[PDB]
Parts: sequence; structure tokens; C-alpha cells
Amino acid sequence: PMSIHSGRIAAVHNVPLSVLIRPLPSVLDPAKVQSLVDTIREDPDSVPPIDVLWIKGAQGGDYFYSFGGCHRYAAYQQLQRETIPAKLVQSTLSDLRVYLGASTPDLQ
Amino acid sequence: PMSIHSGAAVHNVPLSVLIRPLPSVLDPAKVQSLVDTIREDPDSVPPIDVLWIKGAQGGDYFYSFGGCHRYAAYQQLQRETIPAKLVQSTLSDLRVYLGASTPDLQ
Amino acid sequence: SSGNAKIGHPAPNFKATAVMPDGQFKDISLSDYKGKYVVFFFYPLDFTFVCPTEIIAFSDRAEEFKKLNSQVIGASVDSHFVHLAWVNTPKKQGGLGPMNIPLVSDPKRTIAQDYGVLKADEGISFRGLFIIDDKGILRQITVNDLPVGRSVDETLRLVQAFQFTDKHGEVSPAGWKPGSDTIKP
Amino acid sequence: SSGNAKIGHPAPNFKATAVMPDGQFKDISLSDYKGKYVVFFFYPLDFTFVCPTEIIAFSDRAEEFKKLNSQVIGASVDSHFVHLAWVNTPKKQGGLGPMNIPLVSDPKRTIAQDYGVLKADEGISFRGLFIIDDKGILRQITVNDLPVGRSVDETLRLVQAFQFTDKHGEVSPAGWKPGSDTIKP
Amino acid sequence: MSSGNAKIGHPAPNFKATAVMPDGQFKDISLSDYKGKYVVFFFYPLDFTFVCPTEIIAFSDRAEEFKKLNSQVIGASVDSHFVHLAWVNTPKKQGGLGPMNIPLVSDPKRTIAQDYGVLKADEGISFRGLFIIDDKGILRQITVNDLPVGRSVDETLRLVQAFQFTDKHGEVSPAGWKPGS
Amino acid sequence: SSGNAKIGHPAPNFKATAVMPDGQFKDISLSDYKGKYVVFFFYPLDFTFVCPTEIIAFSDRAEEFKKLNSQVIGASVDSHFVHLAWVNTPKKQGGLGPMNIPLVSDPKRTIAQDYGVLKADEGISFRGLFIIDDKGILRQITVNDLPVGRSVDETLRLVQAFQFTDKHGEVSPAGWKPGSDTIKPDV
Repeated sequence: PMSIHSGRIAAVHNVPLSVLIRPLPSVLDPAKVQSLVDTIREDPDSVPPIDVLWIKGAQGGDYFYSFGGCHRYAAYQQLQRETIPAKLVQSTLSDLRVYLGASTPDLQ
Repeated sequence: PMSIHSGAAVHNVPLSVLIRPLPSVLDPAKVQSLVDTIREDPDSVPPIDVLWIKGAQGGDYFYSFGGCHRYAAYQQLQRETIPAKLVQSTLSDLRVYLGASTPDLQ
Repeated sequence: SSGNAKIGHPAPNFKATAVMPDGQFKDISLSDYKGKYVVFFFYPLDFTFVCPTEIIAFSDRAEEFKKLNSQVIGASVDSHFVHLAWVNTPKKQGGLGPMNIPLVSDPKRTIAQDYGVLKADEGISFRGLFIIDDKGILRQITVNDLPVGRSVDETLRLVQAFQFTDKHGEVSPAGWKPGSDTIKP
Repeated sequence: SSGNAKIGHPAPNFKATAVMPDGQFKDISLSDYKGKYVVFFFYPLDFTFVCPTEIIAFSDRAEEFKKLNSQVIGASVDSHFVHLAWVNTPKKQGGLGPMNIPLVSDPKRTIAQDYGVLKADEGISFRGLFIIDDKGILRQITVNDLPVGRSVDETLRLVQAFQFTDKHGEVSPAGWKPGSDTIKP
Repeated sequence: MSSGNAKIGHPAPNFKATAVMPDGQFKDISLSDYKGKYVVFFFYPLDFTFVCPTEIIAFSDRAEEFKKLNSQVIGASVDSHFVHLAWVNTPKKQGGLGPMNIPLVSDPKRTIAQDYGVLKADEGISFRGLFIIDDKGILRQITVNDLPVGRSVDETLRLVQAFQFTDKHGEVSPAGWKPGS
Repeated sequence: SSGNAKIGHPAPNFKATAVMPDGQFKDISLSDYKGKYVVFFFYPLDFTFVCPTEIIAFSDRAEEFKKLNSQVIGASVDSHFVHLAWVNTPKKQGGLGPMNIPLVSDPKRTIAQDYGVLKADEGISFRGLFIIDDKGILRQITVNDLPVGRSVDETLRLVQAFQFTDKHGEVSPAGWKPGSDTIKPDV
């Protein structure tokens, strides 16, 4: 039914595509993109919300990182939608270092 | 509604060949509850995950560590077999469960 | 003693990423819990084939520890990502279900080694449990081989007993002195 | 681990003079008790001002351990002469009274050190308890700071649990195999 | 020098480890089990992260192309075999891996990661390391990427074909031919 | 790691005499190239009997690396005198021809040893390639046994990928926050 990153998290948000940071390049199979684009128009409630990491900088600045839902994100981008359904998971700057290594920025 | 230990073949494993070497602390409410769901709707209850381990001389052993409540339910209904998915495993996997109780399987 | 954990000396401090009961990741330290008794318990591995009834018992009865002004903390060598996945896997499918206790991640195996419960050959914790007082001093060491679990009742007995003795050390000098007037013939 | 005592490895052997329950002195070894489970427990000191109710509980309920084919053995750093004197001092006068368990004497403090329960600064054992299986393998480590005693019930729970798991490892090949004929549709 | 203990031209460090095979069973495998085959042995940091695991899936999906070249792809991380199995049996749709055509090696002691010189000490996890090992068990190629950048299946096939080409034109008999001056 | 070169730590600095593409000798350091990505690649030996197509590919396509604000640098244990002679020997006669990339000379074999690509027994570099970011941090290690060459395309893929991730770390706070107004209710 429900994601193993955000199962015991009630709140689904409408996150504007333009505030999600996606710093890892995607290898998208345009068959799976086109397929999801149709499932979004036909049956929105089919498509789970994406899992975004909510990380606070050293001065409390908010950053929203999307590392997953590569195909889902691409689909909502094609349909030039303003927002995507997402579950927010609060995380640390030390979690972010696992994903970005020496690309990890000094978040403020 | 399946399992993250055995996500193809489901077998009817005789309760009498399953080795359950870990004592079970069963909440008889949950047992009685499952006993009813087994009579009413068998396809509700997932199959249990049993480890199939070969001894040093190729002897077969079937270990059940999980489905503590499900096993107890089929035992109450004095059933001959339980639906189970088999996972082939090593003597070294078994040592994680049993420690110094791990037998020298032949 | 126990690898580095000595009864009566301060419990070895750890800093580690934990999965909190709300499903967030937080960076916690044992020292964060000064002022509370801590029941710190290791289990071998996430996602084994065993009904995790032991961990659930401690989660289920976490209220009884909060009542005694003590925090239960679980730990294994599995990543915080794995802890989260195990929590969000329902019991019905051999997961853990939601938790009322934080689960500490020890991937460098330094915490397991400090508490002397690292099984070297498999790279996993034994079933170790440690009671640590409000001042951060180690009071109790329990370590079981892998197949035998820990009792929530026996753990509460120990926490209440240590707290009892702790409390009857908040004492004022005696207003009273012996002498001729106090002797029984 | 615990000074030298490692879960899953053979419990450190001792040879020591004990006061047996008949009031004789015998030279016993842990290895003498292969074939039986052993509950080996340290206590700090003989002839302290504490009601020795913990030691007496284990002596009183020794029958329940014999029923489980296990031997309870007590130990402290006091000489065998002292153990004997403490036994032959009646409870009414702050002695121990007669015992159904042997009391091991560890005057060199080597046994306490091997089991990692020597409090260096005072030269006495912590409240350590060790469960050792019929093959002489250490299965359980319990160590309490001085003011908190051990439960006979929790000790029996552990011995029964280890014995349960021990017993369901005396297993023959299955005589059954899966295949087409065993599959559930 | 070299890579922690893995040296180009010397025999690749042997491991024995519990793996999750593609059939969903646990087997105890060794690198030495695969003498006679080329091995593409690749580490990834962690199971169950928030990243679409497209890199691992690419190698699984195109495993046929490696079998055609008489080579075995093997994945590895520091996660337990129990975790590997759980990640396989978690469907992609829920941020799992889905079923695999390649074995996944479990390195909980971090000895294998250390031998191949790809253990990130401070976090206790593998970098994105890939090693090509020939049919005689000799290390031929070292690839190690920082965490955010993945590996190409095509570039890996290019290397395996190239090493195999050169390997093959070294199965030679003395020349039946002589010059005259 | 690789002899002394560790992913995520600063790439080992070298100072060495190079033959620049203009045919002059310059004393360059890796640190001279902070602010640029560096593709630093070793090859075994100058003047071997192999068509040097690998080195030429990197020289020929140097424009594509300059476009990505990255410098390609070649290296071997041969003297700078030898590098120059190899450049000024035309391809037609088994030379290298003119180069758009500098060639570093490592006669003390210290640079090869620092990057962990010195084949001790022959005193020559393996086919090692290292990607180093604008801040001088090592991001990628490639080392091939002698008979197998490197792809310019795969090298560009890696440089673009590291640069992509580098760029999406120059970020301001979102100016969005979750709340009553952003919640998706049950449907």
C-alpha cells in the first residue's frame, strides 16, 4: 500500500516542483514516464506521494531534497504541474552527506 | 499483503517437520482471533517463512522462527500442514538465531 | 568489566543517528539523557525471521518506564535507513511496526564494542542491556546469547531498585545523638 | 566481553576450595560440572550487616535448579574458613545459616578478575551472575552494582529458556521434501 | 599503494560472504568460486536510501549481456543479508529494489570494503567502487566514484570486452614461421 | 584508497616540469588549477610501438573539456625532453604529433606513487585517471592494467555528473514552508 520511508507519517503536502532540490542526475526510461503521465491524468490517487528530505541549515534555512520518485517527478514535470504530492521526512546535514559526499553544501 | 522475507512457491509444510527452537510468548487473544480468520478466510493469513538448511552430510532441516501466532493457530486447529514459503539458507545464517544452541547438523 | 563499560564509572558516551518514534531521524547522545535513567539495549539484527516480540514489549510498555522517569533506547549495527524501513514494514509481513522508543544505528560497531557486546566474527551485537542512572553512571550489565530474550518486568524491577537506593541517599544529618538518656537497661 | 568471560566461548575454568552444603571443604573446578547447567554467582563479602536474603533465596530454592539439572554455586573473595564460619553463624545473629549450595573461596581474586566482576579499589566482587550450559559454554552475563540483588525467578526463566533452545537442537533429518506434490495453489 | 590491498595485476583479494542470490535464497559464496569467469564486483553505499537505485537495476536488467561475455556481476554493501533480502522483496513503487538477476554480497565486518580500499571510515560504508577481475582471479581494473555519481553498464561492458580481447590473443603456440634476413 | 590519493580528501599536489601545448617547458602544480575541474591521467611510456590514439583522443577533444571549465593533463615517468621529442615526432613516424593538453614529466616516480599507480617492477605508471574538482578534491579514481585504454566519452560523463551535483549545492533556502494551506486532504 504505502512507502517504507514515510508509512508512519500522516501528512501529505503539495510541494511546488520549483523548491525540490534534485542534485542527482536521473536515467529515465521514457516508457515508464509516459505510462505514469497517463495514470496521473486518469487516476491521481494511484500514484504514491514522493519522499522528500526536509533539512534545516546552520541558520535555520529550510531545504527540501528529492533523491527518489525519479519517474514520478519527471511525469508531473511533463504535465507542467505547479506541485507534486509528497511526504516530508525531517533529516540531518549528516544524512545528506551520505547522498552527496564532497558535493554536500554548507547549508545556512 | 505478502512478506519481505520471501517476496514464488508456497508449500503445505507438515507442522511435525518444522523445528521451532525459540520459545513463543503468545497473546491468546491474537491466537483465538487468527484461528477464526483461518476457518472463515484462509487467503487472509500469509504463509510463514521457514528456513531450509542442509546439514554437513546433506540432511534436510526446516526451521520456523517467525509466524509465532499463525503457527499456534494452525496447532490449535490440529491441522496436519501450514502454508509456508521456503528460503534455502546456510548453517552460518542459523548461528545468528541460535548462537551456542546451534547444533552440528548432519 | 564489559569491553569499556564499567559498573560505577560513567557509561561510555555515543553520538549516533536514531529513528525517533515520530519517524524522523535525529542525532542523539547518551549524555542528552542526563537527568533520566536510561535502559540502553542492543539486539543483533533488523529484518531477521524472528517475531521481534522482545523489542515490541519494551515499545508497548514504554509508558511504565516514562512513569519511572527513565528512557528506553534500542540499538543495532543496521543503518538508520534500515531501522526506518523495519518500522514502516507491518508486523503481519515480519516487520516491527511503529515504535514508542528511539532505535540507535551503530554502523561503525564502535558503540557495540564500547559496551563489550560486539560478536566479532558476524559483526553484530549480542542481546545486551545496560541500566544507566540520572547522573550517567552504569549500574547494571545484562548480556544474553542470541536465542534468549530480556524481560520488561525484570528490567522495571532493576530500575525501581536502583531508584529506591538513589532516593534514600537524599538525607539530612540526624537531629539525634546517643548517650546516657537513650540507653535501654 | 566481561574481563575474560565471553558469551558463546567456554566459561573461564577455576579450581578453588569451596564449603559444600554438608560443611566439608572440597577442591572443586567448574569443569567438574560438565553435563549440568551452572548458575555461578558472586557476592561482595561475607559477614556484612545486610540480611543475606539473596544468597538464602538461591539456597532455599536449590531444589528447583536441581529439577532443571543445573547446579547453583556462590563465590566471594573471603577464605573458605570465613565461608564456614558464616554458615555456622545462625541468621538470628547476622550470619548465613546452613546452605544447600557450595560457596567458592577466591582469595587470589583471579576468578573475580576472569569473570570481570572484581571492583579493583576495594578488592571485592560486584553482584555478578553467569549461566553456563552442560557443555561448559557461557550463555548469560548479569552484573549488578552492590546495592541491588538478583531474582531466583529471572534466573530460572533464563535457565529454562537456554535449555528449551538447547533441546530443540537434538533433531533428525526431516524425511520430507518440497516439490510439485506439496505446492499450495 | 594501489587500493587498500587490491593491486592491479595481483590476485583480487578473496572474500567469503553470505549473499542473496537472484532466486531469493542465501548462499555462502567466495570470489574464488568464480575462477573461469570474469567478475564485475561492485560496491554501493547502503540499502534502503531515498535514491532511485537505477544504477544497481541497470546491472541486474542487463545481466544477460555479461553472461554472454562469460562474466558474473556481483553487488556488495555493508548491510546484512537479511536487509538485502528485505530490499529485494520491497517493490520499486515503495522505494525498494525489486527482484535481482545478480547476487548481492553482505559485508557486515567491513573487511571486504577495506580490502578493496573503498571503506569510508567515518560513516562505515563503501564508496561507489567497481573492480574487474579476470578468469584467473587477477585484478585488471579499479573504478571508485564519490557517492553522488553512478557507474555506466556500457563502460563496464567496454572494459570487460577489451580485457577479454587481449586475454584471448595471448592463447598462442610458437610460430611455425621464420624470416630469411 | 590509492597509494595516498583518497576520494573526498584533497588530491595529492605535485610540482613538475610539463611540455605545454605551445611547445614551451613550464613548472606547473595541480594547485595552479584550483577553480577548474582537472582530468589528470597517467600513461605508461612515451615512444612505444602502440598508435597513441588514447592520448590523441583527449588532445583532439580538449575543447569539450574546456567548455566544461575543466583541464585535461597527461603524465608519464619520461623526462620533459622526451615528451617534447615525442610531440615533435609526427604521427606518420610513430610519434604523438602536436598536443592541446600539457604533458607532465614524473622522473622521480613520486607523483605516480602518490596516486598509487606506480608499477614497481618496471618503474612506470599504470593507465590511471583521476577527476579533481574546482576546490582540488579527488572525486573519481580509474586505473586500468596496461593493455586497455580510457574513453573520452565516459570521462566527460563523469565530469558533467560531478559538476551537476556540485551546481545543485549552490542553493538558497526555499522560501516555501509546509502548513494548513499546503496539506493534501483524504480523497
